[PDB]
Amino acid sequence: VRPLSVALGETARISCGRQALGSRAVQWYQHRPGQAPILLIYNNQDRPSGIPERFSGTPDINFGTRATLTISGVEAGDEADYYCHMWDSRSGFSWSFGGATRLTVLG
Amino acid sequence: QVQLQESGPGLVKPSETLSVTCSVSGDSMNNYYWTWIRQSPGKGLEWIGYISDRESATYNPSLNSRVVISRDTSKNQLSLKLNSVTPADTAVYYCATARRGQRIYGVVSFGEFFYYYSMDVWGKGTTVTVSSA
Ligand SMILES: *[C@@H]1O[C@H](CO)[C@@H](O[C@@H]2O[C@H](CO)[C@@H](O[C@@H]3O[C@H](CO[C@H]4O[C@H](CO[C@H]5O[C@H](CO)[C@@H](O)[C@H](O)[C@@H]5O)[C@@H](O)[C@H](O[C@H]5O[C@H](CO)[C@@H](O)[C@H](O)[C@@H]5O)[C@@H]4O)[C@@H](O)[C@H](O[C@H]4O[C@H](CO)[C@@H](O)[C@H](O)[C@@H]4O[C@H]4O[C@H](CO)[C@@H](O)[C@H](O)[C@@H]4O[C@H]4O[C@H](CO)[C@@H](O)[C@H](O)[C@@H]4O)[C@@H]3O)[C@H](O)[C@H]2NC(C)=O)[C@H](O)[C@H]1NC(C)=O
Ligand SMILES: *[C@@H]1O[C@H](CO)[C@@H](O)[C@H](O)[C@H]1NC(C)=O
Repeated sequence: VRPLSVALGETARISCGRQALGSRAVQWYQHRPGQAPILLIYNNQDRPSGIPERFSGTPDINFGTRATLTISGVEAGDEADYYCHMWDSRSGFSWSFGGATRLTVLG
Repeated sequence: QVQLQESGPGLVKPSETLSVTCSVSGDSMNNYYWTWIRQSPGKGLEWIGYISDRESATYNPSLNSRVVISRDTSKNQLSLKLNSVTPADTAVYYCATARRGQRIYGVVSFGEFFYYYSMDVWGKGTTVTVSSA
């Protein structure tokens, strides 16, 4: 668990520990503690139906860029766990969800 | 839109079968993948296994195929049984649906593509545990 402390009204660019071993396709998940988990970003730029324009990702053009999650203006209700389901091309099937990253909002 | 509802026994003893049913309504199982995700209290999320329309009985490495996920298209549910459970397997179990989208980086004729899975619609989950009584 890697806690990231960001106060209210400030942006947060949360990455994950697994680096890009080639062409990647990450799936960001928001897991509220006890409630149902939800999807944030699939295919690194596509937003599903139910996510507004606050959670944005980075495209995979010109490989060498990192896989992160940009939250512009995080509200008070975004106190949950964030997962980086990294699917690269050279490491095969990734059954594990990775490190459970707990975002801590200050204030 | 699909609606996922789950229900289980809630309390198990060691060396038993933890069979939890996850029923769906609204849409059928024609083009909808099915999977189960577990998470122990104090631990992170853990994909234990998935099933497809071709009866893909593939499961997580930690699980080591000790669990079976069954997909019965007759009575429209998704069952997940856990034979020979351990007392250190207390977790809250979520069932979700997946999408087999392929990420193509090279050509498709050589096999330069991989399948990534997006668990879009989830369930609220049941909280099962291993107690003394
Ligand atoms: C010899 O012959 C062989 C065989 O003929 C040639 O082999 C070809 O080689 C190329 C190069 O490797 C392969 O290209 C890959 O193509 C995929 C295709 O996916 C997209 O393209 C489909 C149609 O494309 C056409 O239309 C679009 C406009 O719609 C146009 O832009 C394009 O030029 C073309 O004219 C779409 O239908 C498709 O949608 C489908 O897939 C979706 C999921 O992918 C699915 O959700 C849909 O429902 C639908 O089913 C899709 O749009 C490319 O994806 C891929 O390029 C990605 O990867 C490289 C390396 O990582 C990266 O640099 C690219 O930028 C691109 O990454 C983008 O896409 C990722 C996933 O889509 C995404 O995660 C990234 O973030 C990134 O997103 C960015 O771009 C998108 C727009 O694409 C934008 O929306 C985002 O905001 C962001 O900016 C490869 O290029 C060919 O497949 C292959 N041919 C065959 C038959 O296999 C060979 O080249 C020949 N050699 C010579 C010398 O001639
Ligand atoms: C490959 O190398 C060239 C120059 O050496 C560079 O311009 C290009 O971005 C590189 N592409 C990748 C995918 O690394």
